[PDB]
Amino acid sequence: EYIKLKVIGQDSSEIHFKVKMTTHLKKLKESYCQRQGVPMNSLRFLFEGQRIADNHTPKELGMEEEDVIEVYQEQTGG
Amino acid sequence: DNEIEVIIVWEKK
Repeated sequence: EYIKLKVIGQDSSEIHFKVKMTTHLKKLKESYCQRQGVPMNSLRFLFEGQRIADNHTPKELGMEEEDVIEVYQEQTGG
Repeated sequence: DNEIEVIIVWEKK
């Protein structure tokens, strides 16, 4: 039912997440943004190295338990 | 609970 998603930020800010395999990852993104005070865009989440779709869900990633997700501050060239 | 449900609670070391 619930999977362990380790959302580790880039400033030692770690948070444990419990998400259902039926619910989308869009709500997971909303939970982290409201509990961290950062616009939905500002960041970026990754898995298996590759980026994460906004409509994604373990339904597609087959993410087992204890999995990990990386978040990177969003940026662009100059 | 009914539609969507996500529980988030960490613990510091």
